Amino acid sequence: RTFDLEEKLQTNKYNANFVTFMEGKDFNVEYIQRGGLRDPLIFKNSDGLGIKMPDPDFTVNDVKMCVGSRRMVDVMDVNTQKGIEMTMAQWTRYYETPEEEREKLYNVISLEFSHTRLENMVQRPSTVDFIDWVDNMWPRHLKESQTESTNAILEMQYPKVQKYCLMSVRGCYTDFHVDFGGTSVWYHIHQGGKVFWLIPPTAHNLELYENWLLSGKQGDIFLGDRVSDCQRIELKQGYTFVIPSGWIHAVYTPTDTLVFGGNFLHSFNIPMQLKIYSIEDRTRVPNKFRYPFYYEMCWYVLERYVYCITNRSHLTKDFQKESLSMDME
Amino acid sequence: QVHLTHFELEGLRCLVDKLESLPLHKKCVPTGIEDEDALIADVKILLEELASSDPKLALTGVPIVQWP
Amino acid sequence: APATGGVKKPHRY
Ligand SMILES: O=C(O)CNC(=O)C(=O)O
Ligand code: NI
Repeated sequence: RTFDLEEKLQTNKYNANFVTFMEGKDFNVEYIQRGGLRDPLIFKNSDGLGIKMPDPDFTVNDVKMCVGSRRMVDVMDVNTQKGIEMTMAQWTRYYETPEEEREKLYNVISLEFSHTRLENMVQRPSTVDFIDWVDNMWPRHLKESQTESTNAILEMQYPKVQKYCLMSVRGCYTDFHVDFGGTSVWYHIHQGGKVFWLIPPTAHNLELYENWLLSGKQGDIFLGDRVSDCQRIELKQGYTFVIPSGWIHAVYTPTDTLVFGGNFLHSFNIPMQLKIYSIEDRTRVPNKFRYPFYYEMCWYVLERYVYCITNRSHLTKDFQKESLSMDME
Repeated sequence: QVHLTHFELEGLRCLVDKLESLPLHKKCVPTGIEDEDALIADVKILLEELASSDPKLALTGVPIVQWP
Repeated sequence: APATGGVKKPHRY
């Protein structure tokens, strides 16, 4: 890394205002229908969101006891933005090591904890449940069949991207990116705080973004300096953030922090979701960092729409019979 | 007779053109789908029929797609 | 060695 992170945290130059500050009672499906979820949103307060979080003093070791000491986890080497892997017990030990004793900066942003004890301790905002393609489009009996709590692709019965635990030590940086498949992101600061930089996905900015990835000077160019308008903004403890599809963002951690969030495709900015997928195609992103079963899910979205409106099914007889059985529960 | 949002209508036109024009090896037609082609065709008709949806009447506050 | 999917991570440097 060849740019000075501390000036990027100190400058006033990132003074765009893209974020709408909202009350939770107003974040509903009518709002989504009306606005296309195009705008980043901040809920300073969790009222009317329908969220559920763990005990306020929950710790990384608590997380590890719910997901298992031996669960393998993706960790990010901050310095290089490369990925490594260790067990949650090892991660927990790193995280409990004193600041001055930790040789390297490591971040976890990719612990998906569905089908573990932790999963029922966390609930997203309700409105997400009304629009997430996983819930509303994927054949239910497949989703329900999932037993594996890791992200082993071979055991995966649906796109396992709904509930993530992110655990970050003071000093963590995640460089500019767009979430996989153009997914939208909900993001809840349980303990600590985060600083975000936000760039809107105008055609131009997405062009710069892709060019920047293909150039590999990502440690050299702070992408926010390359664009007309960038907003830097702090999330405090108990805030909830929603990031629309395509939004290019980086994130710094000023204090040890615990965050629960997750990713979701929806029916209201499909064009963007496809744009982002195609950028991953072109820049050759490994499958593992992508949204599982992307096109498969898109096929099921089409089938649902035609079925819910016209009442003609394009599912197999067996799949139709599995859905009837669940309708009768 | 139902009203979608333009967000959706334009989304679903993008999706159908997309999926239709992938080759065999990239199409990823999932296990539960019977006849993709018959699905593509029905989508296109549906979009013709909904092209005239009213923007204010689409704001129902509940999604077109729900489980019963 | 099981292959994974849905790993959240930006590109490397
Ligand atoms: O918190 C971090 O370090 C990075 N998080 C994200 O980019 C995210 O969840 O979308
Ligand atoms: Ni992100």
